[PDB]
Amino acid sequence: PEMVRGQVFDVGPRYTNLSYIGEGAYGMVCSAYDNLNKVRVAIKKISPFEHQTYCQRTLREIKILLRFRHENIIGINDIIRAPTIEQMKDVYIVQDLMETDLYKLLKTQHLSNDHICYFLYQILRGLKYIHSANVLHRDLKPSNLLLNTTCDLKICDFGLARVADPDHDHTGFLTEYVATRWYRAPEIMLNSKGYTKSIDIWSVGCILAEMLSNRPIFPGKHYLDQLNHILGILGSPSQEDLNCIINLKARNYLLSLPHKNKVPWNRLFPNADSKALDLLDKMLTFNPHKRIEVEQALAHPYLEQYYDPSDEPIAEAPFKLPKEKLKELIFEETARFQ
Ligand SMILES: NOC[C@H]1O[C@@H](n2cnc3c(N)ncnc32)[C@H](O)[C@@H]1O
Repeated sequence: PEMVRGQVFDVGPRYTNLSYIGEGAYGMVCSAYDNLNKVRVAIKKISPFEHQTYCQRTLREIKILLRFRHENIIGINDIIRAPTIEQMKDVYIVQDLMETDLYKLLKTQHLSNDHICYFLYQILRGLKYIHSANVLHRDLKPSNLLLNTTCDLKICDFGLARVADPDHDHTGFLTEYVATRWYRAPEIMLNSKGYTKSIDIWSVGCILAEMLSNRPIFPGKHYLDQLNHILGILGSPSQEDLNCIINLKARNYLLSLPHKNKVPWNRLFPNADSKALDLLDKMLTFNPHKRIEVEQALAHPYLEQYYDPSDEPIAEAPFKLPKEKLKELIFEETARFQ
């Protein structure tokens, strides 16, 4: 087998001329020439079989991406693995080669307002389809938004995704660990398991703010710091919004804080389009029940140059174990590519 940066990368002979792109916790990413389609592709090596959590996330990613078909969601073109479960140690996911991701782009590039608008449109168009499938992405952030050289945007990494379950969303204070810290909605720390679609809208609002300034809006230094940053900008929640939190530990924590004033969005983002800031405010609303939903966000005036509900498709078929069963499930889910 071919080897890249000291790693077995067993993809031949369809895929040749490999180039290292980036790493993961149990996964290297390379580009490769697809000798059948005569184009360069991205290939992700995944080695999850030693750990049941890894197998969980791998199965979620594969199952969701194989069922979704949308212009703003990365597709799986091919899956490479050994012909038998016994010989299967790694799985390789082949995808369209994307030039960059929004994380890397924001490190060095200022976005025009036209780019911000277009990127946001595409994020929300993809999210409309995800949510229409009753799925929550649950880890939206700039590094999970891939971009090609013409700025087509595709959402990736569904390894943390779940089927929405709003009836079983409530939990206690300071227990929950959903999404990546900077993109985590305030209720995750207060009373929510992150099983409602509003969790993803919050993340999108954080991404929009980061597109406006190239810095994360709520850069909590650790898990407990995150709510400090959110409330330092949004200000103290209203009585009505506190009354919506029945859990006493969560409500009394908020009541224990000194009063904080809202920081106006236009003071934080003095160069931003006022329509963008109006939409930002609606996505970064403290109360998740008052928070804008994805179809309302698409219809917001900021996006009027792009909005077209007939061209914002929804999913046809919404979604309604020891590592050994999970390996067998991954083997079965990848069979169609043999
Ligand atoms: N993904 O995490 C490790 C590295 O792989 C990159 N990547 C993941 N999928 C990719 C894809 N389809 N096309 C191009 N690059 C990709 C990601 O941008 C990061 O730099």
